[PDB]
Amino acid sequence: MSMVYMNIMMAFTVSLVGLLMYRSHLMSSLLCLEGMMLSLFVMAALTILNSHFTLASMMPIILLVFAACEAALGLSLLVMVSNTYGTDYVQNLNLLQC
Amino acid sequence: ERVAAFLKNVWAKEPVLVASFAIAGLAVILPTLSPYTKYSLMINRATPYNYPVPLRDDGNMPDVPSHPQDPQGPSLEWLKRL
Amino acid sequence: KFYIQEPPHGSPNWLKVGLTLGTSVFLWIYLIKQHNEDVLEYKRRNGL
Amino acid sequence: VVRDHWVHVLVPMGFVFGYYLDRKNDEKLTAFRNKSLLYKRELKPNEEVTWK
Amino acid sequence: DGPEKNYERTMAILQIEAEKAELRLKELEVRRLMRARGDGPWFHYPTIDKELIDHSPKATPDN
Amino acid sequence: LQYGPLAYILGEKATKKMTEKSKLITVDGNICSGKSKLAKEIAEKLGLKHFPEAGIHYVDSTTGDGKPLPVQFSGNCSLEKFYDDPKSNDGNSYRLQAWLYASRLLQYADALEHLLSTGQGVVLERSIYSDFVFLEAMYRQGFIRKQCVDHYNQVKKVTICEYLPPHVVVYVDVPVPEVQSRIQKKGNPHEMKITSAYLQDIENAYKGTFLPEMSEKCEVLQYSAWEAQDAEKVVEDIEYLKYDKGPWLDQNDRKLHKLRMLVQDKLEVLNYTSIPVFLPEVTVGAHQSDQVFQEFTELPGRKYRAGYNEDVGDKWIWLK
Amino acid sequence: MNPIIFIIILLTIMLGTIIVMISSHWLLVWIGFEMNMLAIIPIMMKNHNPRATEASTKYFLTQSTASMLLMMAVIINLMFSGQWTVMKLFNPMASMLMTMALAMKLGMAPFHFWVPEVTQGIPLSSGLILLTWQKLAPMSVLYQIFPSINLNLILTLSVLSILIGGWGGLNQTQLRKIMAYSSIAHMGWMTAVLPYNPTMTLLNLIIYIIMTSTMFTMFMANSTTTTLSLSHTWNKTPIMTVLILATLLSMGGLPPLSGFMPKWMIIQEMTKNNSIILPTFMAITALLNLYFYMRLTYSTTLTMFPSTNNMKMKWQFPLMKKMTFLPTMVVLSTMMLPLTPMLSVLE
Ligand SMILES: CCCCCCCCCCCCCCCCCC(=O)OC[C@H](COP(=O)(O)OCCN)OC(=O)CCCCCCCCCCCCCCCCC
Ligand SMILES: CCCCCCCCCCCCO[C@@H]1O[C@H](CO)[C@@H](O[C@H]2O[C@H](CO)[C@@H](O)[C@H](O)[C@H]2O)[C@H](O)[C@H]1O
Ligand SMILES: Nc1nc2c(ncn2[C@@H]2O[C@H](COP(=O)(O)OP(=O)(O)OP(=O)(O)O)[C@@H](O)[C@H]2O)c(=O)[nH]1
Ligand SMILES: [Mg+2]
Repeated sequence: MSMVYMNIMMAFTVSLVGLLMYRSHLMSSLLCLEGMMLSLFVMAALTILNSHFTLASMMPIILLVFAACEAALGLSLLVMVSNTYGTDYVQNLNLLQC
Repeated sequence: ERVAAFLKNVWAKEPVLVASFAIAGLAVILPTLSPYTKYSLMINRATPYNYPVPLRDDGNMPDVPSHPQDPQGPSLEWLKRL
Repeated sequence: KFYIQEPPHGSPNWLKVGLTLGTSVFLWIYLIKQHNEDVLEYKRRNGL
Repeated sequence: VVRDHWVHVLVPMGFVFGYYLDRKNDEKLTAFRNKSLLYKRELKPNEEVTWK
Repeated sequence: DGPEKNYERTMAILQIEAEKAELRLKELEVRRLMRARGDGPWFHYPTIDKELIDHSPKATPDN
Repeated sequence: LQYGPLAYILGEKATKKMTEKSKLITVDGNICSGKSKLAKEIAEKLGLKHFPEAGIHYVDSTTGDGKPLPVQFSGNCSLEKFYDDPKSNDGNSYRLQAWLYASRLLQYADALEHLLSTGQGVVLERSIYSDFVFLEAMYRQGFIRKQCVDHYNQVKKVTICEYLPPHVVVYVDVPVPEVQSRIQKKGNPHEMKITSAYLQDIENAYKGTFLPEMSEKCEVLQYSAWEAQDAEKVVEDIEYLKYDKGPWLDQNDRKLHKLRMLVQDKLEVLNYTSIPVFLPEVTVGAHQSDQVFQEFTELPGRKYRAGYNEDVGDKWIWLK
Repeated sequence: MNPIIFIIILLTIMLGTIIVMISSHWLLVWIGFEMNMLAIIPIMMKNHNPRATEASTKYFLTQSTASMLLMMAVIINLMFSGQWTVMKLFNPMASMLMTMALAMKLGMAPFHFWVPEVTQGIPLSSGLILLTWQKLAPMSVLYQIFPSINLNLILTLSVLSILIGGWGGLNQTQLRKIMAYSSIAHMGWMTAVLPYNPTMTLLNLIIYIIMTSTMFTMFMANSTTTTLSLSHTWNKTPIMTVLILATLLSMGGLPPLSGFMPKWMIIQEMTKNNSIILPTFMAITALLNLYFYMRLTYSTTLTMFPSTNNMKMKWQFPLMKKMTFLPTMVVLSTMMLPLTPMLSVLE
């Protein structure tokens, strides 16, 4: 494939690894989720734009809309996690082992 | 009577929301009552973004013109008068 | 014995009883006429 | 019919009903009635089927 | 039951079970062929419907 | 419609039935402190429903024909046995206290259901909020083990959290020496065996823990023995309360609907009163449980759901 | 939650699932999953406690991750075919990513860790939706993409799910965690037969849903969530202990109950394709599921556990729970084996 795809696919993989390798802050992982969607938007936009798939030009826009619904949903849960424990640390969410 | 009693109250307390709903209602309603709405679609149709590919004259298309200045084909006289 | 609080089902709910019996009757008639319709259509299509 | 002796028809009826159903099964398995090489014959003047 | 009835009832039973047995074997071989060759009503995985294509003259000629 | 989400959607919202007179009032005090009389008079004057203090046979009064059931259908817990032998080996002391709390929890749910569904306030004599004083008195006198207290707290912490405290807490402060004389006049031979130290422990819990807690969230009125002798003066105080604190200010139709769905479902109310915690005082073997349960279903009008018992004259069973 | 808001949110959970099942376009399939995930989270948080918050968070992180892998597969598929039709995929890398994406959505092993925890952290009514309705959409996608799925991958997931589900349930006393590991074990049977006969995947899915709905409804009827709390049922409602016994023996796959039907039809399809070792391994490993079903029947129906004195108060009140469809569901869960040939309706 064209060389641009090497870096966009690489960017998606970097964010996927960033998502799967947690640290403490839950906000940091939510950012990696937003980054994953950004690479998908760009990767989809390139294909659609380059192939002149006219009606598919709206598809990346629709992608962003449900990205915001996910980010808003993620932030809502972060608020509740923060209220319970006073931090957004993911090590506090370990009550359900038992 | 309650039609005016409720309306007067909201005019006094939240005229901003009264104006908002009145304007939104007109947007929904007037397009279906206006006699000029039908020309909006005709003007959009008459705009030639694309080339008008000619048809192979096969010997029996009386309604189709041979030249752009022939009497056949749609006309825009209505558009000059709008 | 004679209840201190009147039971919720102390008396029949006649509106439900009518609906329940009316539905059973209706469904039964619908089923039978369908079966008769299918039997006649089946004989018609197979030259019987 | 008594108030003490109506439950005593259930099993006897079940046997009679099962007996009846058993014979109806034989009505579905007459493809070879009077057609086997071993027992195929001619019907008697009044007979309609060798077995029913 | 007399021996004749049971004898010929058995032949009726064997005919049905033999016919069913042959169909069971035939269905396994038909399924094997249909799946391998894709030339029958079974294992007919959908392809894109061609009535979706627009054949009208396009904005440009070479397409 | 039986109450539920559908009834709520159609307009059955508590804010429509509640008024300034829809109040939950609890009269509390020591034994033989005049609670019953004062509670009954407050209820009659204000137009509220009076609930006599929940006893062993409270649940019987709300089901069946309303009569008390034989004592085996309450575990054989006995108040008289508690007074005679408060250290009974058979665990009667705590078994009674656990039973009484559950009876009060049920009475509180019934009271709340009445308040929410009709808007008429109610008057209670003690409640789940004040029942613990008797548990503290029992423990300080050695009548129950510490394990029983731990069990009691577990049951309370998962049940009391679900309800709203009473609007008004009326308290009659009668000092112990006067209480002992009152018991001596009352004449119940078992009740005369109460030690004063036990009575003082009831008072120490009331003054030490109950009232300081209720003050934060309820209107609390304390009346000496004589002040309580005129309910008309008590009613006058209740009628002019501010009602400026507590969780009732924070309630809305959405919350009172959820609360009403709980209290009308009595098995849901009583869910955690039988947590599988095996104390000897409240654990029952399978053979005993099976036998008593079978006997219970052989009682008049108890074999089937209410309204389906033909042994007591229910009709149209085949259409119900 | 306002009752009207609860109904609107529930209908949105169903709308997202429906969109997935009726869409011919990969973008609308992805939208359906996203809409479904958005609506279910408030059902998880309905009781607002730290365990519900933890459960919803773990659920959101897992499902959101799966959707990104799902959309990655769709875009890779677009590059290598230039279309969006929901059908076989045209790139093996896309097939793997989509297959993993659906495995995480279903909670198949080794992507299973969230299922026991999320199920434990949410109420019983929400757990019922999670372990039943939420399986429909991912399975409906696997049903359409299986001709391009890697056989080794899908059978590996099925094998691991049956093992981990069976082993995981042996150590559980919490009912919601028992149902969760049971669901993992049953997911494996559905996907194991998918490469050979998708019709048998639907049958297992439908029968699993009926039996799982029956159990959850009976747990809700008595507000029981632990083994010991459920062991008091013989003293409240004896009939419910017999229904639990019949249903649990059915989930174990014992003839002549209905739950034997899917295990039986799956073994038939696998043997027709000369797969002998795998169905044998699967059937024996399902004995682990029967073991911890049998423990529940022992503590619930076939013995009488100690009771408490306060239990006597409950004798005087009737069951008020709706228990919608429970009479029908329990009969279907148990007495359906004679009608096995009706599986052709799913063909
Ligand atoms: C049809 C062809 C296909 C074949 C598949 C198999 C079909 C059977 C499917 C069964 C479906 C479940 C429904 C079973 C109905 C059981 C009825 C029953 O148990 O009696 C009710 C009674 C409940 O008690 P109660 O309502 O209070 O009555 C007064 C007594 N207290 O019960 C009790 O009081 C009993 C309490 C003690 C518990 C004893 C438990 C051992 C007996 C269990 C027998 C049922 C086993 C079912 C499992 C499948 C059997 C093949
Ligand atoms: C969770 C993982 C996160 C990382 C995700 C990274 C996604 C990257 C997607 C790249 C997709 C490339 O897909 C891969 O392209 C090459 C093209 O040479 C194909 O190559 C193969 O097929 C084509 C023709 O079919 C020919 O080149 C040849 O037969 C063979 O080399 C592979 O069959 C295909 O699988
Ligand atoms: N052990 C125990 N006894 C209780 C409990 N509640 C009530 N009692 C007893 O029930 C009996 C009646 O309670 P009281 O109302 O306080 O006594 P009274 O004679 O009626 O005096 P009044 O306040 O006027 O009603 C008393 O013997 C109490 O000790 C309880 O929770 N635990
Ligand atoms: Mg009294």
